[PDB]
Amino acid sequence: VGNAEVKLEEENRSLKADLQKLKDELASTKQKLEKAENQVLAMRKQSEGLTKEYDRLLEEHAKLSA
Amino acid sequence: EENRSLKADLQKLKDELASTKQKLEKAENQVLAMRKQSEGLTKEYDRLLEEHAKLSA
Amino acid sequence: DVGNAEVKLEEENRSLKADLQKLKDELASTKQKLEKAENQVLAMRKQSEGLTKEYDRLLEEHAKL
Amino acid sequence: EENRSLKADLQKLKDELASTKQKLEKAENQVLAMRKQSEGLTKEYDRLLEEHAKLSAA
Amino acid sequence: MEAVLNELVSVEDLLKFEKKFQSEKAAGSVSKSTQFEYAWCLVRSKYNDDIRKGIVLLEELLPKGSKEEQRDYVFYLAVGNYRLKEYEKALKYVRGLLQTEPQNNQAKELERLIDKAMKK
Amino acid sequence: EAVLNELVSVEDLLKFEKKFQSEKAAGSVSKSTQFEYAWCLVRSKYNDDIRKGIVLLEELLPKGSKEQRDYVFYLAVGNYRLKEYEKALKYVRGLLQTEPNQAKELERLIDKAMKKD
Amino acid sequence: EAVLNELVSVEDLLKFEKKFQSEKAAGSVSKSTQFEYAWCLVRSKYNDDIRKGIVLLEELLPKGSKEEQRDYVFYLAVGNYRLKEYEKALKYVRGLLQTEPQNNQAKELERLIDKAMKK
Repeated sequence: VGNAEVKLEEENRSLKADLQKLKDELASTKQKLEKAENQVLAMRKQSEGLTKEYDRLLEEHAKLSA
Repeated sequence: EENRSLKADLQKLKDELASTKQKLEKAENQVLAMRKQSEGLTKEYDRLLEEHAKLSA
Repeated sequence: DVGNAEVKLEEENRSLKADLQKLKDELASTKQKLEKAENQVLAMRKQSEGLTKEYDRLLEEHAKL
Repeated sequence: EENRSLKADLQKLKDELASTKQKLEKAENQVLAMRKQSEGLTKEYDRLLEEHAKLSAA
Repeated sequence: MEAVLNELVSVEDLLKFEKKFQSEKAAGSVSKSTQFEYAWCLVRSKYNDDIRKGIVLLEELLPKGSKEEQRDYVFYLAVGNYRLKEYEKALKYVRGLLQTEPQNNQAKELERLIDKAMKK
Repeated sequence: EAVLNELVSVEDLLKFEKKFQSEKAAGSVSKSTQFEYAWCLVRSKYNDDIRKGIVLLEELLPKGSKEQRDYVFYLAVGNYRLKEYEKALKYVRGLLQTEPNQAKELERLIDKAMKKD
Repeated sequence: EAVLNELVSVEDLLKFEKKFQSEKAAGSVSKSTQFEYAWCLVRSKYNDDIRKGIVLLEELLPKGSKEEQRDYVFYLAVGNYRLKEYEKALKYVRGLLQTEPQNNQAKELERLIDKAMKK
């Protein structure tokens, strides 16, 4: 009987530790995903900037070809 | 039995983790496509650079 | 009372026999009419095939004039 | 009870009779369209007859 | 003269396309493209009976045509009727075709020719 | 060159008709595209083309952004080319009242063509 | 007749330049207005005008749709033909004729360019 309670508390503390580890890994993965979204946002911004760059470059190439 | 509710919660967690893995891999494929596009823009820009250098000489 | 009840039983019984016979007769008539309608429709498609050539010849003569 | 069998077979008979009523309605629709085309044929033929008779009256 | 080359090529076209048309008619149905080829050679021929046969073939192919196909048939019907100096039927076909295609310049020039010929 | 003018006129007429129909199939037709079509039409040498152009210009006339001056100018041009000199003079007079400095030579032409007959 | 042609050419240039500047001052210029302006510039008799029109057409090329880029290339060929820039005219007209092999208008345009090049 006492052996059974000892084993119970062993599996019990192990379960507590594994739950903590899952929570920590979840937090880390979530932070990484959100910073990736920020990265993608900055990249779309610079994509629009690239549109403006292409406008000016094409206008200059055309004024020089003429 | 609290253990049974625990195991149901865990099975749901496994399903949701499978789904998040698939969505991650798909986001990766989309970023890889965007990288192919960025490389295409790079090569075309190099060609246009050669053209501009020709027009400057 | 038995007597009245068996009499009513046979009354409903012969009435049902008559209604079934009438249903069968009306079914036969409707099917025969549908079948000869199909016959008409077949003849009519044949005359449509003839009408195609009729129009062809009409066009050829109108052009010859 | 084989009377209940008669009742069930009659329910099926009513279903199939409704189907047959819709059958005759739809077939009548198709025949009506065929009629319209035949009448168009007749009117166009009459116009062509007028044109032919005008050409003949030359 | 270019007219000599045109006449010789017309005779060759007429022969070979009639052969194809007749070969297809003898053995089953004649295809739509072959009948159109024959009628198209016919309406450009110098014999008026040839133009009449081409008009007949085009009018026969008209009902079982597709979308663009009936527009082409109507264009060539207008051409054939113009060449036979049947200016009204030419005008009917060209006006229908221009109603379904308002800026087909070729059919506009064709209607211009028909109208220029109609004034007498 | 007359050939260059004819070829660019045919291309404009064709492609703007195609754009008009493509935009008409999918909802309302844009005002700028319809104006381009009507204006190419009134510049055409076919009278039916000018009639279509006048119709489109008149249908652009009501809900315009004051460009109603251009629409009225091109309507005057189209009516003149069809020898409908009155409406040419009426539209040219309206436009001239809205602008104290074009269409004056158009008025000159309308008046000289009315005097010629 | 010719007087009418000249007057509408002048009205087109003036008022389309006015609308071009009106839309240029306040934000983006519409593609239809810029195309109208270049359409007029390439028809002017001043070579500087045709140069400016070619510039606007090249600016409009990436913004156009499948059929709009074809029209832009057609007018680029026209403008370069008129400036006696036969190389660029031929290049644009042949580019266009590859996607429409029997556009008879661009065939007559290429033929004009070729006859002027051989002369």
